[PDB]
Amino acid sequence: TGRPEWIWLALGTALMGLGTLYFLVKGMGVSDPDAKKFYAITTLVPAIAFTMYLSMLLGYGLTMVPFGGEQNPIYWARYADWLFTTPLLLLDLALLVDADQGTILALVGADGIMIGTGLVGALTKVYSYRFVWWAISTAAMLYILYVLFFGFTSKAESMRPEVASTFKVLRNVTVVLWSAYPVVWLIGSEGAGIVPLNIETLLFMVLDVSAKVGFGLILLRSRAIFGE
Amino acid sequence: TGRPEWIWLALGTALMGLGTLYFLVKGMGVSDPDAKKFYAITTLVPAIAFTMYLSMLLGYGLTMVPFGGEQNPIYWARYADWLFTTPLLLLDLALLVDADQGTILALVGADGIMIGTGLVGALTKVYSYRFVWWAISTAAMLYILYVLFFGFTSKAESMRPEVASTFKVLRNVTVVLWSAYPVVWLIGSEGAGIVPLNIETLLFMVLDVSAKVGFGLILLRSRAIFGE
Amino acid sequence: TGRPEWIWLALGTALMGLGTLYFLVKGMGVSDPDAKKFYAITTLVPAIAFTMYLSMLLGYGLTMVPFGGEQNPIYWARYADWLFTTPLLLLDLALLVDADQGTILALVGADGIMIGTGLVGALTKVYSYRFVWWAISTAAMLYILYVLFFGFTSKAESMRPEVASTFKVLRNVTVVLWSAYPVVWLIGSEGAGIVPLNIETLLFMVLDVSAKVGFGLILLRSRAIFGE
Ligand SMILES: CC(C)CCC[C@@H](C)CCC[C@@H](C)CCC[C@@H](C)CCOC[C@@H](COP(=O)([O-])OC[C@H](O)COP(=O)([O-])O)OCC[C@H](C)CCC[C@H](C)CCC[C@H](C)CCCC(C)C
Ligand SMILES: CC(C)CCC[C@@H](C)CCC[C@@H](C)CCC[C@@H](C)CCOC[C@@H](COP(=O)([O-])OC[C@H](O)COP(=O)([O-])O)OCC[C@H](C)CCC[C@H](C)CCC[C@H](C)CCCC(C)C
Ligand SMILES: CC(C)CCC[C@@H](C)CCC[C@@H](C)CCC[C@@H](C)CCOC[C@@H](COP(=O)([O-])OC[C@H](O)COP(=O)([O-])O)OCC[C@H](C)CCC[C@H](C)CCC[C@H](C)CCCC(C)C
Ligand SMILES: CC(C)CCC[C@@H](C)CCC[C@@H](C)CCC[C@@H](C)CCOC[C@@H](COP(=O)(O)O)OCC[C@H](C)CCC[C@H](C)CCC[C@H](C)CCCC(C)C
Ligand SMILES: CC(C)CCC[C@@H](C)CCC[C@@H](C)CCC[C@@H](C)CCOC[C@@H](CO)OCC[C@H](C)CCC[C@H](C)CCC[C@H](C)CCCC(C)C
Ligand SMILES: CC(C)CCC[C@@H](C)CCC[C@@H](C)CCC[C@@H](C)CCOC[C@@H](CO)OCC[C@H](C)CCC[C@H](C)CCC[C@H](C)CCCC(C)C
Ligand SMILES: CC(C)CCC[C@@H](C)CCC[C@@H](C)CCC[C@@H](C)CCOC[C@@H](CO)OCC[C@H](C)CCC[C@H](C)CCC[C@H](C)CCCC(C)C
Ligand SMILES: CCCCCCCCS[C@@H]1O[C@H](CO)[C@@H](O)[C@H](O)[C@H]1O
Ligand SMILES: CCCCCCCCS[C@@H]1O[C@H](CO)[C@@H](O)[C@H](O)[C@H]1O
Ligand SMILES: CCCCCCCCS[C@@H]1O[C@H](CO)[C@@H](O)[C@H](O)[C@H]1O
Repeated sequence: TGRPEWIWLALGTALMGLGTLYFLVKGMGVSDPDAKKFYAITTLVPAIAFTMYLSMLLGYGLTMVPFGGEQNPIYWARYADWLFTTPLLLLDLALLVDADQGTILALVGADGIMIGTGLVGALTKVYSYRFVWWAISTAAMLYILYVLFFGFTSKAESMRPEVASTFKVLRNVTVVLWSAYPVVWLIGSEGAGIVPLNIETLLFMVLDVSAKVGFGLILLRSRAIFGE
Repeated sequence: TGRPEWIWLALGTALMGLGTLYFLVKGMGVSDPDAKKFYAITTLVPAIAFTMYLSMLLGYGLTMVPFGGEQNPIYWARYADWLFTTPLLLLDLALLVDADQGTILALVGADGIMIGTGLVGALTKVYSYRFVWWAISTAAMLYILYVLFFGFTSKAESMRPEVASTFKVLRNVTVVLWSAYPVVWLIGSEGAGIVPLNIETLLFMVLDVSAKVGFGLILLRSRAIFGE
Repeated sequence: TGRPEWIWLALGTALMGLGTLYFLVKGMGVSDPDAKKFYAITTLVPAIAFTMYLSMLLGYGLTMVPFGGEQNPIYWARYADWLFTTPLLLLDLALLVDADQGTILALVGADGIMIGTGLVGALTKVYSYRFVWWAISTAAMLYILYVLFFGFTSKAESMRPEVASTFKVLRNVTVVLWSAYPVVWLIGSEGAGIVPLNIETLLFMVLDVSAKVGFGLILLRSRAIFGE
């Protein structure tokens, strides 16, 4: 069913909307052309998350998928949200470290595959097949995290200390936060229903707010976004 | 029902196809690398609109959405059309004024949110919820128009007189034309059915032709597209 | 029905996965910033094709479309695959010849129209209307092939012999391979069912493997990807 978890959806909606408003206000007085790019990328993340959480709260972002001999509530809007927000987050990191175009395309492509296959897995009717998609999606995520942890760090070391240190924090946060998603998916009602949809939703909400507002706070409050 | 308004859909389809053919022919003899970008962006707009209007005329682009205790005809293809055409129009304006990358991303993102939420609103089954989406979409549009009217104009003033004057005309046309969409939506069968689907369709057709052919005519017939 | 052709879907899935793994391994030791872009673009093509063929094999990528007085199996995942892979292939060619941004946008836009209308045609319930979409899609393809054969070749001649010769081979392969798709569509169960779904699927599989692995082999094994 899709009703008890409504509270986490409303809180999520509220936190994304507030985070968006905050980034918007904070970015009005900025003139630095570089920081300006960071504000545009980072402000869009929670703006999108706001619309997606609201769709889940209202019901539009919820669908029913049969599997395991039953109709299961699946929040497809979670994926529509991630489809656009994760590439943006990747872009933030890429700009901070001045990543090559080829590597950015590789990451965005891997990221689209990660979310796309995750969504296919969420809407798959054959229970067993859902885990095949989960595995492929997780493999794509690991590829991304690998490149971000090893490739970008080396790139970050060529920057001034402020950029390098802020990237390190965002990098660590990213590896931990992102890795948590496939685990929650696996234990929740979408994979092995070890935890109820109610707790599943709360966990994804905490993760999303941390990734779509927390990440942005750390970045936009640092001096690293200023090119100088 | 979806039959009486067929005439506006056929006229729309014909006007978009002709506008596409015209821009195509007109752009063949162009060598200026800058003008060339304007032709590619501007010619794609009605080409896309052509396929979308044709889908609406044939029926593919029409769906039924229950709300208000009835099954209502909703032309989702109108939105699929706008999803790709509005960002292109924004790109035309951006190139004309040499807008920063961060501002272009902000606009395109706001634009995707505008159309995306508008579509969610059009497919929402709870009558009352439809207006919440309309409001969010309108807020995103106002953000875009604000940046285009104030931000781009200042940017346009740094260009030669021909570019500045052509931008001013396109700017004024854009603010007036775009603002008309949420009003038509609000009075039509998608919001408060004050006007029938028949007139609703005709109004959107006039607006679309003006925006996807009229805008292009003003731009491609001006010398502003030449960088020199 | 969607069962006998399963073998071509499994072979396709296997070949795309292997081609992806091969490109991945082959690209690990590359440092040339230019070649690196080619590897990212080219490796993503079969990675995407892998997920799409797997969805068709598992059943997710298969839908039923009524027309001709019957429910017909339609592999929509074929189109979802092409939607992302063809623009990438176009990008490979564009980078090899250093095509202008306006021409790249024109091609990608024409390409999205080509696949999008092809998909609309595949999901159209009115038999006769399916061919209208096929014609529009084919017209867009011809536009693309025209620009690739005449426009890019001239651009390729300004490059060193290795780039020019490799482009010529990729160009010829592209014109022949791509042109084959609308023909297979036309003779298969999606258009005039002259050939059964079983052979239709096998033919598209041979074409896809040739285009998503064969094309990449020719490119990534050449010295043309090195800018120097
Ligand atoms: C069933 C399977 C067949 C299907 C697979 C599932 C699949 C869907 C999931 C995988 C995701 C996949 C789609 C991703 C596509 C990636 C592709 C586009 C990549 C193209 O490649 C782009 C480069 C970017 O490199 P750069 O950053 O520009 O480096 C520059 C220079 O080296 C300096 O670096 P410095 O800063 O550190 O000093 O990838 C980075 C280069 C790295 C240096 C090398 C990385 C190597 C990889 C981590 C190992 C790859 C795995 C192996 C082939 C085998 C394992 C298979 C697994 C299925 C068990
Ligand atoms: C319920 C709500 C929480 C949810 C909100 C609904 C939401 C879905 C709709 C809003 C759309 C939103 C998604 C848009 C995202 C925008 C974000 C990406 C922007 C990032 O920011 C990008 C910059 C681009 O700036 P620049 O052009 O490069 O300027 C350079 C220099 O200043 C010279 O300029 P010159 O040429 O004129 O001289 O935005 C331009 C900077 C401008 C100068 C300043 C603009 C300020 C705004 C107009 C005011 C913003 C509104 C306020 C926060 C509060 C109102 C809230 C409303 C809900 C009532
Ligand atoms: C029912 C109909 C109304 C609907 C139509 C169906 C439609 C959906 C299918 C068509 C696809 C359409 C959407 C494509 C949009 C294209 C548009 C964005 C193009 C904008 O234009 C971009 C340019 C790119 O040019 P460049 O490469 O940068 O060249 C630079 C310089 O010239 C040096 O060149 P060098 O290297 O060779 O030396 O297009 C290349 C310029 C070329 C040089 C000139 C090409 C001309 C065309 C081949 C002819 C166009 C056709 C005619 C208008 C009429 C036929 C209509 C048909 C329906 C029968
Ligand atoms: C939807 C589809 C239908 C619409 C397609 C659009 C198309 C009709 C218009 C194409 C227009 C452009 C060529 C515009 C003119 C450009 C001018 C500079 C003139 C040059 O035109 C020469 C070449 C292109 O070379 P360049 O552009 O690099 O120079 O045309 C290439 C000419 C080629 C060689 C001929 C065209 C071949 C057609 C496909 C076959 C026609 C049938 C023949 C009668 C059969 C011949 C076979 C015999 C051997 C049995
Ligand atoms: C240059 C680079 C930036 C490009 C990198 C390519 C990278 C984006 C690709 C990841 C690809 C893919 C593995 C993920 C897509 C799977 C998706 C088709 C499945 C959706 O499920 C559709 C079902 C649901 O009932 O209906 C079936 C209904 C219809 C018959 C299906 C029609 C589907 C269309 C093809 C739309 C697909 C939507 C994509 C998810 C949007 C990607 C946006 C991107 C720009 C971030
Ligand atoms: C770098 C920048 C250019 C990026 C900027 C990000 C900006 C594009 C985002 C706007 C985001 C969003 C608010 C709008 C999307 C809402 C959409 C999910 C709702 C569609 O409704 C789907 C329902 C209909 O029955 O079915 C449910 C069916 C399936 C279960 C749903 C699967 C949906 C997929 C996630 C596809 C979404 C399609 C997008 C509309 C395409 C955007 C293209 C863009 C490149 C212009
Ligand atoms: C700068 C440049 C790169 C941009 C160039 C623009 C170029 C991409 C556009 C080609 C446009 C168009 C002709 C093709 C789209 C047709 C598509 C809407 C039809 C899908 O059919 C949807 C039906 C199926 O049951 O459901 C109806 C269900 C819902 C009510 C429909 C909501 C649909 C959304 C609008 C999503 C459309 C998905 C696109 C196919 C994705 C394009 C990705 C691109 C980045 C490669
Ligand atoms: C007597 C046996 C009756 C079996 C009926 C089952 C038809 C199942 S289709 C199934 O749909 C999912 C969601 O679309 C895809 O994820 C799967 O891959 C695909 O296989
Ligand atoms: C006795 C009461 C029975 C109520 C049944 C109503 C289920 C309504 S779902 C509804 O679907 C729309 C379109 O998907 C979304 O836009 C809305 O937000 C969502 O709420
Ligand atoms: C007595 C006559 C009853 C006729 C019922 C037919 C309704 C057909 S809708 C049809 O759906 C397709 C797929 O969506 C679109 O491709 C077509 O363009 C559109 O026309």
